[PDB]
Amino acid sequence: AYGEIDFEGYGGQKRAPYLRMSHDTDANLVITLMLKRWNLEIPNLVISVTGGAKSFVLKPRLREMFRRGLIKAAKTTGAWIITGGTNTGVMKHVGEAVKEQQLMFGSDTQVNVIGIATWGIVDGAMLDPNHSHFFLVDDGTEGKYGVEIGMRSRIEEAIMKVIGVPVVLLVLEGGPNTVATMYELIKKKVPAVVIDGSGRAASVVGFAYNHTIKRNVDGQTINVIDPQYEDEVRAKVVEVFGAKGADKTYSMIKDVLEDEKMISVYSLDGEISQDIDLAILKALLKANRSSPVAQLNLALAWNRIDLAKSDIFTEEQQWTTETLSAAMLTALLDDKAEF
Amino acid sequence: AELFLQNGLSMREFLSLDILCKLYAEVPGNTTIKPLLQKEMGKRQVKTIDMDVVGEVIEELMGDMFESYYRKDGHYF
Amino acid sequence: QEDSDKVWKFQRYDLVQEYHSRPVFAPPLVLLGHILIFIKIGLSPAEMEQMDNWEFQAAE
Ligand SMILES: Nc1ncnc2c1ncn2[C@@H]1O[C@H](COP(=O)(O)OP(=O)(O)OC[C@H]2O[C@@H](O)[C@H](O)[C@@H]2O)[C@@H](O)[C@H]1OP(=O)(O)O
Repeated sequence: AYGEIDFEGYGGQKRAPYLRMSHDTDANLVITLMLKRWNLEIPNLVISVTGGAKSFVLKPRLREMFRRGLIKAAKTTGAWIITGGTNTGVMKHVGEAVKEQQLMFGSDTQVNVIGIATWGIVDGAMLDPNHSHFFLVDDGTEGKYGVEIGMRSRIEEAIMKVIGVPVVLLVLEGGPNTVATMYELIKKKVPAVVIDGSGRAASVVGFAYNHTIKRNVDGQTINVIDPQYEDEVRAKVVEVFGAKGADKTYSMIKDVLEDEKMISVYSLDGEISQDIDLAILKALLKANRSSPVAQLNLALAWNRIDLAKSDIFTEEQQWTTETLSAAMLTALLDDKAEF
Repeated sequence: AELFLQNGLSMREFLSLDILCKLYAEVPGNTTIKPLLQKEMGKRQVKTIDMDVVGEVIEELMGDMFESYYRKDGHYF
Repeated sequence: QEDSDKVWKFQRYDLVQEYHSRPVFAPPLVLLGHILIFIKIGLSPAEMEQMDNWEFQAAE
């Protein structure tokens, strides 16, 4: 069953197509379907927003700063927002943020909001009427959640194949499937940005990142938990989210931190006046996988001149006319005089 | 007040009719609004403050046939 | 004279309001226009909320 939902007066004239999927199918067919059969441009960025759906407690200052920065990044870049297909949680707040920030602008202001979810929850939880594309995937009965995680891993891996396209992860206020998507996207070489000081699981990732840093191994010098504060993070991962079966997610959240260049933790109370797009750009320049022209035009779209002077225009990387040409056209047409 | 509004509080749930009339009741005294409200309550012989007196002060203090919404809406009676 | 430009801009409103309500009729025949009279926009509510959202974010 594939087609196009017309939501019954839920805000917006444009309709959103949906596609039933199984996990047996590869992601390359999905990418050539969404770039040719559905007519989407190959973007400068893919943001993947991840958090809670049912259990979701959020601060008003934090929700306003998060939606303002995420809207600013996704509208100045023109990025794909990959979330779940749920009408409650962080997906609902991202959808309401898109709703209040896609109405009454210029006519060429539409953010391709893709939702990867399961067919076993739709009519679990109904679809959010603010998404623009739906990938509903299943293999068994209702209640299965991990096939969403596997498709969200492999489809964004194939986005990185067509690297070509930088894909970033944003994690705030989530549960066990949130950190499961975190692990499966660190497996697919997608860098992640964790909003520390936000909720129940992103605070655990932050408190495992900056409080328990340690390099005591050979084999590319991975990061693990401290033996001093392993009891505190054990009590925090067993008390704050998840009651039973916390051992697999504790070993999994220790294995998330295996690469220092792939996880980034940007708090709220540490830096308020620093926007989330600079955190995304620092994660993409920290992962060291994107092209220099992709880092360059992401710095152009976000007016990040100091990070461009620091880590994009270094000595060892040489620029020419043809690599700087489209960037120069963008900087002229958008009035970027420092660039 | 700003910190309360941007941590845990909404005006929609906080403010009621009695809180608003009390908020106009304990105005300090060095203002213009306490002589204006006491002059209007002297013109109506009512010892307590309600939103109709505040509305008439706002109507005579905007001019040009302004009609304040405390006089017309049932939420402020 | 230090605010002459702005006070001309302010009285231009009064001129526009003086001539916006006049009869839509011939200049020697405006009394005939008063005979033919004798014989500020509102918006949709979702459109008003969209107005309010755009105005509030420009205020932001
Ligand atoms: N994708 C979902 N859509 C709607 N509800 C969900 C979803 N996943 C779980 N839940 C529910 O909410 C309860 C706990 O909610 P959270 O822990 O806040 O959800 P979580 O953060 O683990 O994952 C949400 C998903 O949405 C995205 O953030 C990401 O793909 C992630 O896989 C579960 O007992 C589970 O209980 P139940 O389904 O309501 O009986």
